[PDB]
Amino acid sequence: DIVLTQSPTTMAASPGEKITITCSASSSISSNYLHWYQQKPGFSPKLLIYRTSNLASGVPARFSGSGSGTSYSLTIGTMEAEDVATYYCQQGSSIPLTFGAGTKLELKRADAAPTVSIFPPSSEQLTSGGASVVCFLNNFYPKDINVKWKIDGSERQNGVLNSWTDQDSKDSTYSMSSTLTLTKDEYERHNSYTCEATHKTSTSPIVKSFNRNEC
Amino acid sequence: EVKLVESGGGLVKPGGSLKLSCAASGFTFNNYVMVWLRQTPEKRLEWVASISRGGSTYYPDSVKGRFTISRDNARNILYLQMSSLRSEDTAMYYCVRGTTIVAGDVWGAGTTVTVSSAKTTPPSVYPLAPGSAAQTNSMVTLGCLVKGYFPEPVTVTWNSGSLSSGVHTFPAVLQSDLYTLSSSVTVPSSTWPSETVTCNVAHPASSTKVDKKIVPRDC
Ligand SMILES: CCCCCc1cc(O)c2c(c1)OC(C)(C)[C@@H]1CCC(C)=C[C@@H]21
Repeated sequence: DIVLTQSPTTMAASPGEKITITCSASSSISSNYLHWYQQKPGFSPKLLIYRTSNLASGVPARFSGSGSGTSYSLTIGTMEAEDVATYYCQQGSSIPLTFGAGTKLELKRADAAPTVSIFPPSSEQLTSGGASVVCFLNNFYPKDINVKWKIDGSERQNGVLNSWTDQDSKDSTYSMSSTLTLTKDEYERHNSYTCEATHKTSTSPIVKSFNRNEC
Repeated sequence: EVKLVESGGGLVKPGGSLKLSCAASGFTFNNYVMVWLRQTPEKRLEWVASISRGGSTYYPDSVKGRFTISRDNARNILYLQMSSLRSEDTAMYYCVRGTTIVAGDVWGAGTTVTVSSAKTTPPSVYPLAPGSAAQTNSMVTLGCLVKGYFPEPVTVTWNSGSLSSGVHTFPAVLQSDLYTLSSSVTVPSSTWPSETVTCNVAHPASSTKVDKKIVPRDC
């Protein structure tokens, strides 16, 4: 069965920059049956390139493709913001049909620090018997970021769950959500709750806190 | 406007059965190989089944014996009959039109299948307001934490759709057979609490819709 190995896994490109991504097959495959799809976040994949090098309908001329044998590539002549997407290669000369795992293209832009906000458990939730503490880390670049929770000034790792947005279409930044969940009883055995974000845009962490007995 | 519209996807138990439909329009359906693909939660694409113009079917070993693709060249409809389902069959299913060189040139919007023993559960919707002691300046950020629902999806709007800029609604995370997501909105500091902020959370599968106004935290 053909394995298609795409690289790189993820790639960041400056506007105007020439971009080349590669698809490598486990055995020689026929080039008339090698195609590329583009998938924008929240949309279906769409045929982008067929038969190694033929641009599909609607596809701007800055795209192209080439290769033969075990080795194929897709090139974008000048990166545009509208090109932010995951690209998949696919072979159809052997059953079972198979796909590469995709290369995600992202746009470079100026560094931007996260705006950070912490939120205590609502009374509604405590009544139910639980306590979630939420920290938002919004609109930062680049995407690498680290969040540390502390309770009463000690690091806390269990009960934390993180979620990340896709790169934002309007400003090219990323955003993150971090939720620390406790039982009401445990939440009521401590006073101070803190989230700290470490990001390259500052030499000390951003720290946001609250106290269970505040006014 | 060639178009493919998938329907029938939803929640089913492991071992269950489910039939997906794909309604084709704007081209001559009887002249094309038609195909089901699926995209896993990990965003991996997988071939599920093909069917020739003449009804010859093909499958990878993963679903062979379990899924049956069929077609009705007269109503212009493609089917996928699923049975013996597993959690790993959980995915978004795409109806795709095949070409003679084994590319897919037309794709539907997709229909979502969740194979799980978890029960349908409405979300609890909690407000996220800044602590009573929080300090000011310029922009405020508020939120809704939408917790303990099943299955996907929910949809959140702010102010029945009025507020849309400055929103980040985060992908859901699953733990012990339940989903949680949060959504944040950022609005001008003077604009709140003056300008009412409410999140609206709809949960189709539960016939649930709720609204939560974000009230300032107070002594
Ligand atoms: C996204 C990829 C879509 C591929 C669509 C596609 C096109 C296509 O021509 C075929 C497909 C799949 O499946 C196999 C199983 C190779 C069928 C063998 C029988 C005939 C007549 C055609 C083959």
